[PDB]
Formats: sequence, C-alpha cells, structure tokens
Amino acid sequence: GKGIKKHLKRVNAPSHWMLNKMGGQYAPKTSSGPHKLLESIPLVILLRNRLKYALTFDEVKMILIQKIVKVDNKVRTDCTFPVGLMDVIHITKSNEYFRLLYDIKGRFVPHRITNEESKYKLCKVKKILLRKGRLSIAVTHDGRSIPYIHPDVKVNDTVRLDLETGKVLEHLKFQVGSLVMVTAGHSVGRVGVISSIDKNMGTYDIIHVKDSRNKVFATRLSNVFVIGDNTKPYISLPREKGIKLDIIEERRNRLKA
Amino acid sequence: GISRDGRHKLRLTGGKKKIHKKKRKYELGRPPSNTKLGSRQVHVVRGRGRNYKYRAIKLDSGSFSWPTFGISKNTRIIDVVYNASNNELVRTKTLVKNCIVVIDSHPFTTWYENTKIGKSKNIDPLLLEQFKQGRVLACISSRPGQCGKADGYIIEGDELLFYKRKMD
Amino acid sequence: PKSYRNYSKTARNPKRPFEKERLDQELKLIGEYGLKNKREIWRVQYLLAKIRSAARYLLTLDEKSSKRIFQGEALLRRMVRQGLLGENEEKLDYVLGLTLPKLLERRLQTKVFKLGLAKSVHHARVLIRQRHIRVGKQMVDIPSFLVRVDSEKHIDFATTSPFGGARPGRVKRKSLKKQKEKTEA
RNA sequence: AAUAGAUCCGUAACUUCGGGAAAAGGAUUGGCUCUGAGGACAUUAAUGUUAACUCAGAACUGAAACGGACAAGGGGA
RNA sequence: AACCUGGUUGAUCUUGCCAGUAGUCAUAUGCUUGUCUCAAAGAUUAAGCCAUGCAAGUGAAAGUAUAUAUAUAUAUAUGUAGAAACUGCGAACGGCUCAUUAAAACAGUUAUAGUCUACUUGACAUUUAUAAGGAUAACUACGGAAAAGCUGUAGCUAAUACUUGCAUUAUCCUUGGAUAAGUAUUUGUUAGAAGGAAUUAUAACAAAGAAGUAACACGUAGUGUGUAUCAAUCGAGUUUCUGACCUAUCAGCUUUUGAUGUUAGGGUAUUGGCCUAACAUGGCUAUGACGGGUAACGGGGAAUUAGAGUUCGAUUCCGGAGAGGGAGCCUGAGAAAUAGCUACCACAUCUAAGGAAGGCAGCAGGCGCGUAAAUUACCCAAUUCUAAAGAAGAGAGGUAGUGACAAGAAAUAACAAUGCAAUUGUAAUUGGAAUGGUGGGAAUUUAAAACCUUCCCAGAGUAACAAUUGGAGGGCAAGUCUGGUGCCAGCAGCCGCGGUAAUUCCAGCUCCAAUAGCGUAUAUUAAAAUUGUUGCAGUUAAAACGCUCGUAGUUGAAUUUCAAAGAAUCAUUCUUUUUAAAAUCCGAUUUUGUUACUUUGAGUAAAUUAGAGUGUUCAAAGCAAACAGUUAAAGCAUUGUGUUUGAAUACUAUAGCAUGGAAUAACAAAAUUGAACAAGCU
RNA sequence: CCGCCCGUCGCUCCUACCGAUUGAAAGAUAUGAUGAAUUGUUUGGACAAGAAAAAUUUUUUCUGGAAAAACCGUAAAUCCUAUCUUUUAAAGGAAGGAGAAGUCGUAACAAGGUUUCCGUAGGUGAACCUGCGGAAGGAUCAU
Ligand SMILES: [Mg+2]
Ligand SMILES: [Mg+2]
Ligand SMILES: [Mg+2]
Ligand SMILES: [Mg+2]
Ligand SMILES: [Mg+2]
Ligand SMILES: [Mg+2]
Ligand SMILES: [Mg+2]
Ligand SMILES: [Mg+2]
Ligand SMILES: [Mg+2]
Ligand SMILES: [Mg+2]
Ligand SMILES: [Mg+2]
Ligand SMILES: [Mg+2]
Ligand SMILES: [Mg+2]
Ligand SMILES: [Mg+2]
Ligand SMILES: [Mg+2]
Ligand SMILES: [Mg+2]
Ligand SMILES: [Mg+2]
Ligand SMILES: [Mg+2]
Ligand SMILES: [Mg+2]
Ligand SMILES: [Mg+2]
Ligand SMILES: [Mg+2]
Ligand SMILES: [Mg+2]
Ligand SMILES: [Mg+2]
Ligand SMILES: [Mg+2]
Repeated sequence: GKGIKKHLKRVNAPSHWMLNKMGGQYAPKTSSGPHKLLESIPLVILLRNRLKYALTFDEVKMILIQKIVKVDNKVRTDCTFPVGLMDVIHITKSNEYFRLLYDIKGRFVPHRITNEESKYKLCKVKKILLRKGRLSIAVTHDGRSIPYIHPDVKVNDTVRLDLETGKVLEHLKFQVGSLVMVTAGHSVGRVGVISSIDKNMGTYDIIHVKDSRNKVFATRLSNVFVIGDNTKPYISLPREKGIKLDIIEERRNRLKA
Repeated sequence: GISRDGRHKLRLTGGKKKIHKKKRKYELGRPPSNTKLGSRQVHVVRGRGRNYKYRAIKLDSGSFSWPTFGISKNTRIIDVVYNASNNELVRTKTLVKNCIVVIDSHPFTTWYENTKIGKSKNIDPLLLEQFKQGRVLACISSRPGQCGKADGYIIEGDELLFYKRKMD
Repeated sequence: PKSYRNYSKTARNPKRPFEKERLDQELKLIGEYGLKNKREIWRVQYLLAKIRSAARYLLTLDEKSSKRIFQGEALLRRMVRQGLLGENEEKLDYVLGLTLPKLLERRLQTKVFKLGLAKSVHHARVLIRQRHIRVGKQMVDIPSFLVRVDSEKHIDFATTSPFGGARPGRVKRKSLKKQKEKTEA
C-alpha cells in the first residue's frame, strides 16, 4: 500500500522529550494541529512525564475525560494534541496556570505564570496575504489566521494577542535593537538583543545576537522570535533568564554545596 | 497500462538500464481523446484527489472572441482547414488546441450595430471580404480533451497572411 | 527486536603465554594479596591502562586549554576521591606514576585484614563471603569492593552476625540443645 | 513434386583476405480515395505559366486473397 | 605494550618463504559443568514445499429498532436496555525477508516561480417551509444444489443511505434608482503589498461555469455530524551538485523499431521523448564508454590495529524492493494492494465427476536441505495503534519455557593446640566455631503463575557436598622416573622420535599451564617495512625495455612594499604609530583583481563512540535520585502547602552555505603598438 | 672423486590438455508466428420507468440499460529459428608430478679430460654433436 505512517518508535523520537530507552518500543506520536511534530510536545507527555500527575496513559485519559484542561482558553480531550511554544495551559480543578518555554538546554518546561498574565500570548508573523476585497490576513507560527491586520506589520515581527477575544492588542517590530529568543541549534533558550543583519541574496540571512554578559552568538533568521523592545521583555522568563554559562563555570557553581 | 516513467529509455551514453521496480500507478497515461466535429458529447474522468476533468468526444460550437475590440460571442463551427502537427487531423476533422477552423460570422456583424471606445479602428479589408460571404477563420485556444470546450479568437494581421499562404 | 542493554569486557590476555619473569611476578602478587586466578591481576591491569591512557592524552594537550582544564580537574578529583593520589601530588603527572600495588591495596579484603579485625588475608576473604561485614550500615559480601576515602572509617561487623551482637549460629544452637536435653534428663 | 520475380531485414565454418553468398533464414505484395519529395521558363525575393516519370507514407475495401495466367534457384554436414 | 622465535650449512653472514604467537558482537564441533545477574537464536544451503489453530476490527449523551425486554406516572406519556441488518470509519499503518539492483538504490546538499494531499487546527459563503419524493435490507411464506463465507421468486418498512427544494443583504452619489444578481476552474483584452527575479497577490471589461451556504442528532447560554474556498499540519511524486568492489584474454558504443536537439500537439496531479507528426545530425568515451563477474540490498555502524591502514555490515534505527513467476484491474484522500479481484505458467485440495475452492519471506508447528538454529505456552497489566474513541480488539507488544552464542560477579574452606625439617612451613594427628549449595513453610513480587531479595524450621568431616581440559626434546612453563613395544604399532602445526638406554609411542607415578572452563576445524586482523603515501627492493639474491623520437599525464630559474620608531614581560612573548596613490564628510572617517589553501561560524536523529554527575551491596549496567521526621520542626502562602534536583559537552564526508587572511602556488591584465586627461563640435 | 650427478626406455598411481562424433544437458538474450485477460471508443438492445382516445393497451419515445460483437492500445503464455554462458561423455594422441633395489650410456661440476654459456639453423637411441655471430659469469686484469 505505502501510505501515511501512523507509528513512532522510541529511539526515533525527538531527543528533547527525554524518553526512557527501556520500557517500550513506541512513543505517543503527536497529532496534526497548530504545531509541527519536532517543535512541540504532546499533551500526554506534558501531563505524565513532566508534571507527574498521571502514572500511565489510561490515567491521562481519565483526566482528560472530565473536561478540566484548557489550552489557549479552549477545552481539549485529545491525548496527543500538540502543545507548542507560547501556549498557556489552565487546569481548573487545581487553579493553576503555565506557559511553555525553552530552558537553556533544548527541553520544554512549564513556567507557572499568574492569572493576569494568563490573558494573552505572543505570536510571530510567518506571512501576509492579500485576499478578495483587498483585505489582509496574517499567518502566525501558531497556525492562525488574523484578518484586518494593521498596515504597519511585516512578515517577521511579533504581535500580542488577546485570548478571550481574538483581537490584537499591540505589535513589536523586528529591528537592530529588539530583544530576541532563539529556537534552534546550538542555542535554544538564549536571550540577547541583536547586533546586525546580513541579507545574503539567494541563501539564508545571518543575524548576530549579543548577550547581557557581552557574549556574541549567531544563527539563521528563521529561528528568531522577538519578545520585547529595547528595554524590557513582555513575558516572564524562567529562573535563568536565558543566560547560558559554559561547562567549567557551571560545574564550579554546582559545587557551591 | 500506459506509463510515463523513464525507466525503459536508454541512457544518454547509450547503455541500457536494468529494471527492479513495477509500475506505480502514479504515472498513468490514459488514452487520447480524438474530439470530432458533431453534436455535443462529454464524458467524465477523475484524477488523483478526486479532481474531475471532462473529456470531449464531439463538439460543434463554442465561444469566440474578436481580439481587436475585446468582445466574445457564441457561434457555430463549420469546418477545420489546417493543422500544423500533421494533416491527418484535418483529414478526419479533429479538434485540438492549435487548430484553424471556419465559423459563422453573423453574430459579430450583428453586434457591430452599436458602433467600446475603439470607434476608429479601421477594420482591415481581408476581414471584410471574409465577412461578405458569412464565414471567417479562427484559431482554437482551449484544450478540448481537458476542459470539454472549444474556444478561440478571430485571426487577423500577419497571422492571417501567414495562414492564408500556408493553405494555397 | 534485540534488547537495547549492552555489555563490555573487563580483562585481556598477555599475548605471550610462557614468559618466566611475568609469571613469577604474578605469583608474588597473588600470594601477597590472596587472590584466586590471573584474571584478577589482568582486570586490575586493564583498569590502570585505561586511566594512564586518559592521562597521557590530556598531558599532550595545550596548557591552559579548556578541554584540558575540565577533564583534568575531573580526573584528578576522581583519583583523589578513590584514595590513590593524596594531597601534595595532584598534578596530572603523578597519575602516570601509579602502580599495581597502589590500586590493589584498596580492596575490601586487604582493608579488613589491615584493620585488625581478621587474622589473615585468607581469613578476611572467608569472612566477607559469609555476611559478617558492613561498610556504613550496608552489609557487603564482595571482596573486590574498592573502598573510598570517606568510607574507610565505617568498616565494622554486621548487626545480623554472631560476631556483631546477634544469636549464635547453627552449631552453637545445636550444641546448646543437646546439652540441655543431656542436663535435664 | 517442392523453391522461384521484386522490396525490406539477417547471414556461420573456413579462407590464397579477393570470397564463401541468392549461404542459411524472416516479413511484404490487389483495388480504390488521398498526402509528401525530386525541374524549366518570365514580370522582379513576390506574382504567373508549364511538363516527364519514379519513390515514400495514410485511410477504406474483399469468402485472407493479390510476382493470382505466363515467366521463374531446392537447401545443408 | 610502537616486542618477535624454530627451520637451507662441516661451521658463517644474508635474501626469502614455511611453522610457531595473540584477538574476533565468528561459525561448527569434542570432553566437562555447583550458585546468581544479562540475553543471540532456520541469514549462509532451497525467495524450497506446507496439515492444523490464531494474526483487524469497531456503539457508556448525541444516524436508522412494534425482533423484543423493562421502569415508573397513570387506554395513554416520558423513559432505559437491546441478537440481526442498513449506514459511517479503519483495514495503504504494523510484522517478515534480502531474490533483484554497480551512477541504479543510498548518503550529505538543493528546487518545486513544475504538483497532489483524508483525519486534526484557524479563518468563514455566491447566479408545502408548522417540512417534499420513491425503494431496499433485515423479517414472513414457497424453494434449488453432494458440496462453497451460493443463493431464486413474492409481500412489507427506516435513515446523517439515495434524491428534490423554500428565503436576505453590501456598494455609486438625510434622499433614490441602479443593481453585485456566481466559489473554484477555462478563454480573450488590460492595469498592476511581496520576492534576488512575476505572465505574483489583486482590480476592470466580454463570454462559459462545476460544487455549496443545515427538509439532521443530543440536553448540555452549549455540543455532535456534514459542507465551498484559503491557510496551517501529518506526508508523498519529481529534482540540482558531489560521493562506490574486481575485470582491457571487454576498444569503440547509441541511432531503420527515440538514440541527441528544435517546432506543434496529446496525455498526466504537474515538468519532461513520457508519447505522436515534421525537421536537423547529433550524444558518450583510455580522467575507461559499451560489456563481464559478485558466494553485492545502501547507510548509521563492527573487528583489529602506536600512527597510517586491512577486512566485515542478511540481522534493534532510517531508506529501497517483494509476497510461487509475470502481466492487468476495482474501490478509495492514499494501492498497480495480494490473509482485494481477473487470466496464463508450475504446484496442489474436496467431489455423487455435473462442479467448487488455493498461496506461512506474520506467530507457533511439520517435511526436505544440510556442519549449521527454540514452545502447535499465558496475557492485553505496561508501550502504542484503530473505532460509533474510558469500558472493545490487537501472535503489534509484554511474560514465562528451551538455550556453555556472547557478557558480569563468584564456592570447592578458615582457625587453634600438639608433634615435626627450617619465626615459619605442613606428606600429619587432635576440636570446636562459621557458612552457603539442598528440603519444607511464609512475608513479598506478578493479570493472590515463577525467578530475585528477606525471615522461621532441618541440615558438612574421607566437609563421598569427592574439577576439569591439554601437556612435560626445542620453539615453550614443566621427568636423563619405572614397565611394555622394537623402523612395527604409533607420534609429530615445524625441526624431528621409533633397531634393547625411546627424556617424544602405549601405561603407572610425579610435575606444568589455564581453570567452571579447556581443546580441534575453517575464515579474517596484527605479527608483514613479506604490497611499503608515511615505509620495500632492481651489479652478483626475483627484477632497468636493444636503442632513440614522441602525444596524453606528472613536474618546472630569479624579479614587483623591503622597512623604521614608541609602549605592555621575567634579551624573549605581545601590542600600538605612520611611510606612495586615486575615488570619497567645511587641513578629515573608508574602498582598491580571481581561485587554491588556511582560520572561525551556521545547519545536523537516536542507538553505538569519547566524555561530565550519580555506592545497581561491587561490576556488566541503568538514567536515575538526595534531604528532615515513632509521624514536628523549619520555610512560604493565609488555616493551607513537602523541598532541591539531573537527563551536560564533543563528534556528524572529501562535496555544498557564510567568514578573517600578509606567506606559498596558478590565472587575468602587458606593442610591426596602448592610455589618461585640457579645449573647441554633434 | 670408491664424490656428486643428467636424459631417453620399461612398470604403478594422481592431475590437467588436444580430440572425429553437423557430441549431450541446463539457463539467458534478440527477431518472427500464434495469441488468454483487460482500460478506452463505437455497434447492439433481454427489459424498467415513460407521453396516446379508449377499459387493462395499438404503434408512436425524450430517457436508463444486461448479454454479445468490432477497432486502436496494455500485453501473461506457447512454439520455431540464432547466438551466448556454464556443466559434461569419448576411440586415440601427448605432457607434468610422485614411487620402486629396474635397463643403456656418462652430458655438467677440476683445463670434468673437446673451457662453459647466449640467439639461430641443421642432424642423431639418449643425455647431446656441428656451422655462423656474441659474452666472461675463464683457465688471461700483464711483453
Ligand atoms: Mg507492493
Ligand atoms: Mg494507559
Ligand atoms: Mg556452404
Ligand atoms: Mg530471522
Ligand atoms: Mg544470501
Ligand atoms: Mg510497512
Ligand atoms: Mg517520429
Ligand atoms: Mg544492512
Ligand atoms: Mg526496514
Ligand atoms: Mg514459499
Ligand atoms: Mg499484486
Ligand atoms: Mg498468485
Ligand atoms: Mg499469508
Ligand atoms: Mg514460521
Ligand atoms: Mg548453534
Ligand atoms: Mg492499553
Ligand atoms: Mg460516544
Ligand atoms: Mg608420557
Ligand atoms: Mg595480515
Ligand atoms: Mg602490512
Ligand atoms: Mg607495522
Ligand atoms: Mg623484500
Ligand atoms: Mg640498457
Ligand atoms: Mg667438456
């Protein structure tokens, strides 16, 4: 037959899920939705491996049957729904809120935000389309269509989105001085500002980022996410604030009793 | 059946390939449609994602334009007179994309009883001698074996001189 | 499919089966530390060779290099924690001077013999195999256990042993039985 | 007795390298309706007149027949 | 651990091989076997043939029940459950094997501005109505056939099956008419926020035009099912550059019948000689074409090695291909599907002889083949998948049975006294402690299956609870000890031994080596600097063409901006300053050929490898864990609440993307001539 | 040196070669002949629903539609020729290696009793002998 594949083997799952290499030949095989397989995590993994609320797959099922878990303000019952980067999670029974972020390694964490912060998220623009009647639509990393976008929004900046109503609050530009978070190889939770942009014609654009300890790293354009203006960020950050020490001084710190 | 793969051709060096794969059904080649002049006949065939295309088997009329003015009118097809691939398709009167046909010109002459801003175009004589007898020469511009229709435009200018010289 | 658990060897053969001097030296060591085969000597040699290889590779590398600093500090800490270096010779060049008697002195057998507590090294091996010895409230019965620095002051008899305050063994109890029925009738 | 005209394919051992060779072998062939190729001359590339015979393709057709009578090698070790 | 010994001679020094030596996630076999942990297993030969059983199904608010059963309230109403059957979704994933395949497949790196895409996610629509149609399952009666997952005729009746079809607004300039009266898609004529680049989004004019916007279900202001376009997601088809083993006793191939291009069409989801007509004579090759061989599926990887290298990869993951051998086809978003269909070749089943059924390279199991490989067991508890998606199912998967493939730990005694040659030691004698192996019963573990761990009872003296496999001339550790045989029997990888004195045969005793393991056979790596780039030899040991010319290849003299003067360090290492020119900010910043080559980045799957942390009782391992407490303190939120964690880093061609550059090499620019500029002249 | 050693011929054993027999067998490829099944288009028209006054119907039908044929395609299979690869039988002929105390001579090693050896061409039971040109690895580094 040779159609679409449905199974996933354990040693072939993305390494940032951190799955035991014993105990099984399979992995949960996330569903199709707003996020790609490799840049996301299924709801079962979040709710069993990380938060330790469930001890098996069936317990995740009996948790999700009673409709108490909301992602982006809507109840979900799919055990393999993709949960993605800037997404807020609410557990009504325990009255808890979370936002997924990267740590300074490449692994996702739930950040435990408060109630006031739980009313918005940040979306980055992937493309802008012109449709019938000359109305504009924005496409975000979140797989989301926004009609009636502002004329001053470009195809790489970020916007702040209300969750009760799908309306836009404000937007942040993609400039030389903007604050950024990086989302791919060799530097995945690093926060720095921006130093320069390159714009090679037929190939990728390279940009440089300077840390708050005056360390400089570079990456591709397509793995850059703007998260604030020059002064301050627009969301809370995990404990380390995106500051990656090297192995020598990290080890030195860990030995401070 | 008919396949579109290149595994059975020779290499550019002249050597021959060894085949270790069967035909895969995503390179079908289903047989040609030899559309003919006659009363309307259209069949249905489905593509991959259940996308339908319409096979014409017989047509005798279509939509034709007058490119000088930008106006389109329905009319009847009388006869085919020239094919540039081979003349075995003028032989049996088959309709393909680049055929030359003769059509009824009464709708175009009648419509000219409104003379949209091109009121000073000075229609060339050859078109007038064609209009006098009631028939003109046109060129098909659709693909009848895919859309199920036959459309075209009126031939004029050096276009006309070329095709008139080719036919004598 | 095949299991994903792996395994490795721990010894090696001498490549020259009938050399006189090597054979006499091995018998020296076996009789001094009370061992069973040549395999024990060969496994200690294997471990020492791995250590020395790592030390040589690091020593070739540039002074004040990052890799040198990280891996050298790790290796020196491991060696000093095992009880092999000391205090005034942690310099990555005293690692290359480590001999076989150094490592072979840290076995639980040698330690139990040297800390009084047993009349002979063979007596020491026999007692370990009969569940009489603890290393910090955990009972251990393996003579190749290598004792770390912070654990050499907690070697003692076990609480479940007749030599450490418990009921006597199957022989004392039978003698006491027989004596009881002898003296009550 | 069987073969045989012509067109298109394909031809071994051996050899004095010239042959053997039409080696051996395989396919086609009527009639009818069409398409294409090959010259000369005079008004200026554009128009006009004007021949002879061969060759190559396509559709249709018949009680599967067509070098239709005449004419005309049997082959090999 | 960057290693060598025996054998040509009367004796010597060499070349040179033969034999010795060690490893193998490398197979078979012989002898032997007490405990625990871990776990390969019909690939090689026959992609040979298969009895029997199983391996894919699905209804817990939400399509259709007078088959029926039942509950209350009261002939009536609201309910609940429900063998059949229609309808929907899935069976194209998973599992198995390695026959074919040598620029093919595959790997790194690109393109789709040349395309298709179900389920899921976000946006969101246009030319009788208090509710329309007819027909069919299940079911009933009458049947046929030896037989099959066969079915005839007649009579009813449903649907989210199959059909038909109603009712509202946006713009032109606090009026009014015009009208848009058309989603995708095709044709003709034009205008024109983004990308390096548009015949791009998009807008207008004139013709065609699919399919749709709820005559549906639940009772939670909410959902479920279905629906036109766009976008996202899970994927695929094609596609750029570079990269493979042996063979020249394979040198010229391809092109009448598509070989290499141009033009016009056909066809496909789209590009394309993919196909058809006309035209032209092209395309590849000693830098190896076209052929032959492979006991060849390609990678991630494995073995052995100081550094170079040599040899393997059927087999955990990824990609490809196939279901006895070929070809064809239906349904469907997805198949050229084989526990789907149709034929032919081979093989084979039942039969009343008229006919009907078949595909274990899925799990067990059988025959055959051979040197060569396990139970016709238990379970959905874990990992996951399918469904009308808690609740059902799954030989996927897990658990146990067989199992000296391979890997880790580790028993077969210890002590004291007395004697005894030298504090020893022990061919000895005495005598009390300590322990598992073993039998029984429990606490646990597990789908109240069995291991393992932990307790209680019994229980070692010739501790009969009794260790083996190969050897003893040399290489090579270990006997000039006894008896037998007598060039026989036999041994011996090699040199050799064997006629009465056999250190070598056959035995007894004693010693040596490794040891729950030790020999033998075949293949392969080091040893082998005996294949040599690092790194061999060519007078006489094997080996300079009879001599010269000569194309491809390999390799090629010197020269162009050399310096000079201060600062930072116990001459050294670093670091500043400008010195020719032209273009460029009212006496100034910054630019000055192309590659090779070298530096630094980006991007990359795990497993395996290197390596950081962590007392599985140690180790092989694993990826976890640590802390206070006979049940509270302490902290942080106002009665509530355990706390701190780790799962790093490197590596990932030789080719591709970006980047600093002064040395070394190559190229471009260089005359029987070539410029740059004032000025008039178009 | 009473040393060493060479070649025919006779006997036994093992391996490979040439070979009449238009020898034999198993596969692969190409051309031809015949051709099952089937996509597409056309022809066909068992009958199922239709428009007609009459009483359930006469010939008129826009439709739907099975069996069955034809043609262009996709093409299993069988046969006849033609090469090619691998394996294999055989009268007879003629090599090599090993063995046994065989028969005949004495070619080489000393100036081996005619110094040995190279290329070529004749001849003879055998090793070998002779012509023509060459070498010293000679029995001469020298008149
Ligand atoms: Mg297949
Ligand atoms: Mg579960
Ligand atoms: Mg002849
Ligand atoms: Mg297998
Ligand atoms: Mg094989
Ligand atoms: Mg599969
Ligand atoms: Mg052609
Ligand atoms: Mg493989
Ligand atoms: Mg596979
Ligand atoms: Mg089979
Ligand atoms: Mg098939
Ligand atoms: Mg079959
Ligand atoms: Mg099967
Ligand atoms: Mg089986
Ligand atoms: Mg075996
Ligand atoms: Mg389950
Ligand atoms: Mg439900
Ligand atoms: Mg003996
Ligand atoms: Mg070797
Ligand atoms: Mg070598
Ligand atoms: Mg070497
Ligand atoms: Mg040599
Ligand atoms: Mg010479
Ligand atoms: Mg002589």
